[PDB]
Amino acid sequence: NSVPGAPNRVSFAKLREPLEVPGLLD
Amino acid sequence: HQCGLPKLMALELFKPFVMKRLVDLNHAQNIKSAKRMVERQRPQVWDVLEEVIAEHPVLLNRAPTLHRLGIQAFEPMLVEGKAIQLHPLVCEAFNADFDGDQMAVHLPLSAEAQAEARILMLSSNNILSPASGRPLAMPRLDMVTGLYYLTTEVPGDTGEYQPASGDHPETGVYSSPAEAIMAADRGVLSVRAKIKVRLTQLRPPVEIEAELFGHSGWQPGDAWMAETTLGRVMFNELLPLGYPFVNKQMHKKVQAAIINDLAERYPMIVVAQTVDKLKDAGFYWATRSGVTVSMADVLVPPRKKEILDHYEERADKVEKQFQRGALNHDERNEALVEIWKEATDEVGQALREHYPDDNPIITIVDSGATGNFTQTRTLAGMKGLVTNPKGEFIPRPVKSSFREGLTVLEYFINTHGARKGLADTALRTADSGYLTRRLVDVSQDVIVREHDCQTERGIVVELAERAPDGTLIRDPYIETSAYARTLGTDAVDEAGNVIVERGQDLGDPEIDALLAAGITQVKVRSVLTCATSTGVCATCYGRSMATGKLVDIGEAVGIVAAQSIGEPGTQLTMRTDITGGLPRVQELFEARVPRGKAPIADVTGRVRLEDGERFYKITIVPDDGGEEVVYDKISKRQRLRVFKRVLSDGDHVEVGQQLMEGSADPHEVLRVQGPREVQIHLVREVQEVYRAQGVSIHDKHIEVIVRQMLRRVTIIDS
Amino acid sequence: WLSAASFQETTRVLTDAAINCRSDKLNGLKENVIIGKLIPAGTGINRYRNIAVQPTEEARAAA
Amino acid sequence: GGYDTPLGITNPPIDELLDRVSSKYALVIYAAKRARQINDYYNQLGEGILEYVGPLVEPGLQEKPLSIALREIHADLLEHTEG
Amino acid sequence: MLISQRPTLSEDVLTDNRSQFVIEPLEPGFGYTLGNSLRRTLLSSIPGAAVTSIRIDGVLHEFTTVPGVKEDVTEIILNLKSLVVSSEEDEPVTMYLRKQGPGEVTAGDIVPPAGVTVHNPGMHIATLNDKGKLEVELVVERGRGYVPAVQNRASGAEIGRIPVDSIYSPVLKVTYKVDATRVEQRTDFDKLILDVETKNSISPRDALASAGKTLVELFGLARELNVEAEGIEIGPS
Amino acid sequence: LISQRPTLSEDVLTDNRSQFVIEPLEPGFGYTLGNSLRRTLLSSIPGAAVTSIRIDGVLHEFTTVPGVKEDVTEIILNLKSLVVSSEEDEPVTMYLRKQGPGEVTAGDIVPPAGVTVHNPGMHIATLNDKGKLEVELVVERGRGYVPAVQNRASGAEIGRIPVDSIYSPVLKVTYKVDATRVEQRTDFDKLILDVETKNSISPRDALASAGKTLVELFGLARELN
Amino acid sequence: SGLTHKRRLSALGPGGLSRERAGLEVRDVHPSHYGRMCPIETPEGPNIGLIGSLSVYARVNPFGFIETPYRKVVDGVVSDEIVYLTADEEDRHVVAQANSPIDADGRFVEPRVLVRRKAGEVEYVPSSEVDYMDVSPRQMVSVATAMIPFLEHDDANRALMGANMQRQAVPLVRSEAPLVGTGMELRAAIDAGDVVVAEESGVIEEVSADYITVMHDNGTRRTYRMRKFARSNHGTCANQCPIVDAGDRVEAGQVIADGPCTDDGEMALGKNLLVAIMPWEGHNYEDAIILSNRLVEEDVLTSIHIEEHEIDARDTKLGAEEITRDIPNISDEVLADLDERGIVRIGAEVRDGDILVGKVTPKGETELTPEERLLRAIFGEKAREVRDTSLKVPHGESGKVIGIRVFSREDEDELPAGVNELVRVYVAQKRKISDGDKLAGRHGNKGVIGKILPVEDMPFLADGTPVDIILNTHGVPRRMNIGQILETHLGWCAHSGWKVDAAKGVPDWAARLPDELLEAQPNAIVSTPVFDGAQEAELQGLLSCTLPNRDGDVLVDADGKAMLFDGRSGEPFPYPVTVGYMYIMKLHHLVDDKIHARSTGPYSMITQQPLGGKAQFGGQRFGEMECWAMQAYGAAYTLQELLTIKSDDTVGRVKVYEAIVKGENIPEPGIPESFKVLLKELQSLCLNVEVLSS
Ligand SMILES: [Mg+2]
Ligand SMILES: [Zn+2]
Repeated sequence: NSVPGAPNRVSFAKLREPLEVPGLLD
Repeated sequence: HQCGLPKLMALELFKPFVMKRLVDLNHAQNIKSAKRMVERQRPQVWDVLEEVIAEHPVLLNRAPTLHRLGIQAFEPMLVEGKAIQLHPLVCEAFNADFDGDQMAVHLPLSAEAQAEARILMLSSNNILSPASGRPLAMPRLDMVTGLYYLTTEVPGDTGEYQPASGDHPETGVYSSPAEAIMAADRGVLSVRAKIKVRLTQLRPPVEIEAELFGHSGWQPGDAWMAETTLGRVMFNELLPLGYPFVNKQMHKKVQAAIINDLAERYPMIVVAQTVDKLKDAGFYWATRSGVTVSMADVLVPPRKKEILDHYEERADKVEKQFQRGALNHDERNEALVEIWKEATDEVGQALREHYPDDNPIITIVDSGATGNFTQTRTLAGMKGLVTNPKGEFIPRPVKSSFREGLTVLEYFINTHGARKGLADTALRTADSGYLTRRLVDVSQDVIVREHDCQTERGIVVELAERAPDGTLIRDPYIETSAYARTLGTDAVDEAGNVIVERGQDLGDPEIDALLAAGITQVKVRSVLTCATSTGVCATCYGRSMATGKLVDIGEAVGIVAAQSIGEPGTQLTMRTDITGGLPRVQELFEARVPRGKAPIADVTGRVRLEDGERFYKITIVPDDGGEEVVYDKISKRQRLRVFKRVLSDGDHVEVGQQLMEGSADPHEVLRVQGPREVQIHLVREVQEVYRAQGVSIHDKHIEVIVRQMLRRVTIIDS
Repeated sequence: WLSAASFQETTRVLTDAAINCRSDKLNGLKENVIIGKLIPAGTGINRYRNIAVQPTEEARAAA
Repeated sequence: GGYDTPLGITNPPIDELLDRVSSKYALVIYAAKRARQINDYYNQLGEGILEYVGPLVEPGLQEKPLSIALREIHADLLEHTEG
Repeated sequence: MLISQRPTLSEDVLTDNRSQFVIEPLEPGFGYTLGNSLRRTLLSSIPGAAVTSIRIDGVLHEFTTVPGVKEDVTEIILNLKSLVVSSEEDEPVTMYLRKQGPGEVTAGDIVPPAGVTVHNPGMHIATLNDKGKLEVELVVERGRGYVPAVQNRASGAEIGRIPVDSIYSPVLKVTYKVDATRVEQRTDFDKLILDVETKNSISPRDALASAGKTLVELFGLARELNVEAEGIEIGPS
Repeated sequence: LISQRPTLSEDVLTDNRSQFVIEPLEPGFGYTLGNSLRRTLLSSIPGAAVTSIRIDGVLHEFTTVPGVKEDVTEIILNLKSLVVSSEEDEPVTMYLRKQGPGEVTAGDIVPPAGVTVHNPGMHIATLNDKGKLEVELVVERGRGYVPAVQNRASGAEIGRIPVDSIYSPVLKVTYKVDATRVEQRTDFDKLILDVETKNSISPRDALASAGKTLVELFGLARELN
Repeated sequence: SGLTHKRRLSALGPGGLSRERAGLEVRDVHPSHYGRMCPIETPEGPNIGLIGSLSVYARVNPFGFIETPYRKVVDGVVSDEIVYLTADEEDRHVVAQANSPIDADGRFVEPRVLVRRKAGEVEYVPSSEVDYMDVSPRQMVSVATAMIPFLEHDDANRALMGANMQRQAVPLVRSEAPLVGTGMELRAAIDAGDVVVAEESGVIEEVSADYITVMHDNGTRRTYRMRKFARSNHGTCANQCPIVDAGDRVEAGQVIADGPCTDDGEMALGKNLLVAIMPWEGHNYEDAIILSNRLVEEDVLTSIHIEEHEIDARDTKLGAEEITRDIPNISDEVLADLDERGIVRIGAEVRDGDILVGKVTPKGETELTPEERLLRAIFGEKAREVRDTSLKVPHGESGKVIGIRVFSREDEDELPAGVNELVRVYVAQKRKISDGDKLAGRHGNKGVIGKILPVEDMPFLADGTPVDIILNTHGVPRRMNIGQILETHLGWCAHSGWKVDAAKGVPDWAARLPDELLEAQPNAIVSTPVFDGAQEAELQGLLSCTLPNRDGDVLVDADGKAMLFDGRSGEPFPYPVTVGYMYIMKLHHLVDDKIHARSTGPYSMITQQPLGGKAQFGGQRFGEMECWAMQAYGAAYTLQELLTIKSDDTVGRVKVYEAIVKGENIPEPGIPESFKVLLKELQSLCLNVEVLSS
């Protein structure tokens, strides 16, 4: 999610993420 | 004795030989067109290259060359593809695995250089390690799993020997191993089930041979009945024909003892053919063995929560006692570290009791193939205490196994020790290289020049000190002290008849004869006491550890000694202010005054353990009525020496007695006690570093170095 | 001097080998490597290097 | 000596070659000097007969003079004296 | 298609009943195709005869010792289990051996009926001491392979019987290893090295011929589904 | 001693899969027989495959055709999965022409007399209004896997593109045996072999070709004497 | 590799510490690196600790200090304020852990919370003593480390190796995405920038292999060119492939074309292969690897590598060099692929030694030998006052010529002074996988290929399916990287699919499973994040419920182990073997770059020893430790011949070559030339070194 056409990769994760990953070339 | 050489590398190495042969076979008119044929890779070139490569050895080298078995000569055969194919038995010599390593190939040209590569450094002529004589071209890891699986015996297995009576006979008895192999091809027998075979082409062991057959003479073809498993018969058919039947389960120690016996008693060609047969059978039965890892094989102990709760209460008790103020910060850390060391041991013991004997993890560790049990404990179990960036333990342990998965904070704490280990491995490799360079430079002029200097000097070796109850407990380090040495005096019992006379090699039969006759000490020839003006003689050095016979009269025994000492760097760690690892070896060989220097006594007498202002001062009053000897500035960081109990005031001491606890310096042992007692001190103190890591060097490689430190005298009057 | 100058402290070794006017008999294992002749060990010693090989009398005349 | 037939560079067997000499070093120079004499025989073969003789054993198809020299050592067709 | 080169076959006789065959140059991968099939067919397809069961008189409920002779029951059984014999009629037949007085019992001491021949008459069986008596009835029938001890089918009718394992196979031990020939100008062909050891009932050449015959008809089963289906031709000799 | 001889029968599952049951075998022989048949089926059954192609605008494999969506290496990978059954021993050529918008499938290849294309729905390339694909493909017989025979070896032109050839018409072979093991030692085996092919031959013809190869090879041990 | 070269913090350089003079204390991991530098990803050479990588969430101050974000918690209630704290302010406060339980509004569930105190202390404080919290687990890791699934089951050495080998993988020709991944692969692929991303939403108007033109929502359009078959800085290929159809509606930020190592927009560095974890006949002994021949026939692990060769024709003292077909005396065989200006044709196959650009330089006047003059007088050839110096394909290389780029002085291209023409030729070749090549997985398990077996002698399932790679058992437990085994188990479950039987309620092991992980279709893509992923209870349950193949045949049992057959003998292997799907990738350590050999080639200038390197012909070095091994063996003649007539004896090198070619005995050595150079340097330092006779 949050990327408009991403493939559906179902996650085993249990925790909610409050903060999204930044730009990685900032 | 073979290597696989890629054909595109061989065509470039052997280019003038193939140009000559192309001209000789009239494939080319002259050297110019023959060179063009080789450059453009015509189809005649490969037919010629087989001919010119046949029986011309190459030298293969893997860098860094730590000892001399890092260059070996092999007889090449051409392979397709672009990789060299190394025999799986020479990887321990070269220290090579196949994760991306590279080797160098060199070509000997002249007749002398080809003869040296073929005779001196062929790979099947160098089985034994020149440092201890242990076999290096031995089965390892998969060839150990396969032979251990083949030769283990499983009770209750298929088609076992029943002793049954009352209604039918025994039905486990086979008339030949051919019949047993046919029954195992059907689903009727296991290779690890205990049967009774009738063997005719395998020699019985000594007790069975003595009972059944006469004054001598098993004489192949004479039948005897064995009580063993079929896999043990299949293992013993790979050994030589006259080798007696073993009937044991093949741990790596058992296989190494067998190969040592073969190398002592049989020729070199027999030993090389036998280890190739063991290579083949080990690999086959390793893939038919059933060793895998799944997550259901990594069992977890069912009492781990109970154990860790029981020790969590004790740690909580110590922390609340710190919170009340009863004990300080550092003693609380010491209490916590002892609590969690006990918890780690109890978790490992409960794990070892839980796992069955045929688990793959347990089998790979227990067969001596690879690994140790602390890795099994951290994988299933508990990682335990981990260190700091300094090196001290952290009083919170890692209570998760890697099967469970570490937490975020446990993983971050564990990375400190992991990275410090990797950086220290790099630095240790550089330091071991520097030490080997210095040892080569000091002892390069010790070569064997003679056969016998005929001296009557020697050293006394220790050889099984005597128990008070009355028996001879064998010395634990007697393979590196008294084997492979020439006797210097006739060894008698109660001044009676001689047992081993002067000039004998002191092998296993001689050491057994001496201990049966009850002799605790012998005097052996050594290179410390050699009378030869330049170099050493061959009788004083003794047996070459790599060939098993007396050393030749041109050998560079000092280069061999320097590489034998300096190759077991990189596995010499300090511990888990006394130096203790490779920095300890680099300061015994450089004759420095040590870091934690402890004084030694100067004269026999009684002591004055004066306790000064917060630290000691020791005075010795001699029994000769001479003046007192005073050791003034002694800090109380170092504790007093314990022997049999601590040194107390008003006690009697000997001339070389070490007063405090620490490292005595070698310069004062030489002044006080003499040149013999600094050779005993320096050889024993170097070997204590190596023996703590389980490394075997013979003593004669350290006495080649130590002899070169005591070559000189200092002038006190012109 | 030639094997001590190549060990370490080359400048200090060469500056008092010259003052003492030292001479080097090339006996060692390292000085024979530098100047390019046979090391005095192994097969490079006179016992082994000067082996004289010939056919025996029976095998010479019967072939 | 009971073994399978040695193949390639391990024929003739080394523990039988070393009964003929005093050390591996002596065997190296012994075989090397005889190999040089065989090579000189093959090269001065076009002209008249000179001081170098042999092979005293029957050589193979394209066999190297080191292999011929080691077989003549093993079959006791040579002699040497050390210096 | 057509095969690259025709494979050959060359024996190398080691002892009287032992050989070592080499089949080369096979196509890449046909060493393992040919080798295991040839080995299992040699060890399991050729018929032969063997001793099925014995009855030693005086031994009915104590299978430990025989009154009179030096060996015990398991040593006599292992001696008779390695007796190479060949029979013609497929029915189970019975033989007898009797020897009285002291002396040695060999395998020439048993009189066989018509059709059954004993092939090692010099084989030791028992030693008769102090004027004993040995009377054994052997039962010999035919079969293939190695079949184990079939139990007492008529348990209440034959109470003195002792069933033994039957080695019906005339060939005793086969091994093979496959190697490489000519990887360079031929691209990694194969070479299969069989190693047959038989009894003296047949020779290893006849063992390999009978194995090749039965394998030819066993794969002709699959060949006779579409007889005009293109395989790999091997060419004339 | 059993006198019953082994027989082979067939059960047909789908159009390109069947099962063959061989019984009664000697006890221990089913696995060996089935693996001899399987090792011959997966390696030595002769078929046909595309050997080289030539697209008219292009010169090498590492380029693009104007208008088509896949580049030339991707078209090569799409043509690697084309199942084609030929009949002539010499190399034959078949052509593929498409104009304008649309999807080029493998049913647009027009083959000569002798060769058929066995999956006319395989996707090759996709085109827009400005695209035109024109490619000729060379079909040859053989067996096994042979890699791309280079142009300097064949002396071919610059536009020609050699292509890896996979001639085997067999997809996936397995087996299973059912040993009986009765108490009275009258045991046998029963091998049930499963053969699945890729629409170019039937499994009966694949098994007959494997049986023919094995009969020719084991005649050599038979004709000793 | 590109994204991790940026976000790199190197401690060495002009103005910072050296490598040899750096202590062992600056190479450590400090408790203030939490959230700022990764403890795992660092080089393993002699740079360990002196080069690191930025963590995922870290920022950099105006002053140059690294910050990391925290959630402000007040009165035991974790709010959604994000505060960026540098290491000093973090030392002043007390910071919780991101996986401590939360009562659905922010309030902590447990009474005491595990925290991180001022000096790296980890304690248990009351729940109102806490005043910050991490935003996520995997806050401490970097980008390349957050792509290792099941990282917390691997030891830190093997995780360091896995993260460092992940950026050596080569782009393959097809590039599929992993079955079991973490969630990092999408954002690391969009943020690296080799993917083409739609800048503004629209509808795709026309797609080709060269461009995509989208028409925006207000009239205007925009075309995006693709980079087809472009050489990267390290020789690999940089293809870009569209993944949109011709009427598709795209959104802003949507991936519109793929890249080198991506599949459908997410980073895809390897392939999913079926593995068996047995030993097999010694061919995978000590980290070697056995592969199927299916991976060579079906081009699974095949990659394209491009080389670039350059020549230039500049002005000399005696004239100007020129590029021409009219080269000196070479045959018309070797002038066949050259067009009529002396350059190769595009599409032409080149071998080692073939002419690429035909150049010739003016030579001048020299004195020819009497033998050469007599040969010229016999055959009638002329002097040819120009000397051939062309550009040829170097040793061991081949490929197809795919592109030529020629610059000229007369066409006003900016060339350096003197150069009149510059020609670049691009030679691309497609490399199959062959033994000697190095593969890896994401958990530090590298190894060269030892054998490539045929398909029919490979262990196969009861289906008839061969395995694709065989890995050895003895290399797993002494290295403590059972993340590879748990990845193999999850990969089998993602290949085959599953269905949890929630008939009598959800089973107890699946109580914390997210919904719609309660069933999956075949070839599902799943994601286990780094420190918050699938537990072992969940892997046990998913192994026990998994779908059949085509018949009702569950091939891999509840332990993850299958029954295999031997491909050669045909008999079944006697115990079950662990099988599954591991994601392996092919590393840029191939054999065709590593192999070199030399008989005689270039020599140095002052001392006359061979040059070094594969780029030359280049000799191998025979150093001090090798000399000590030769002296320890006793090999005086081998050592002497290596140190004189194979390096330095300049008049002995030629006689050795002449004696080999004429078939004579190798001659005696002489003085090496390095000793004479030493004597002249000692003499020029005013020392009277002299050699004496007797
Ligand atoms: Mg390595
Ligand atoms: Zn002496």
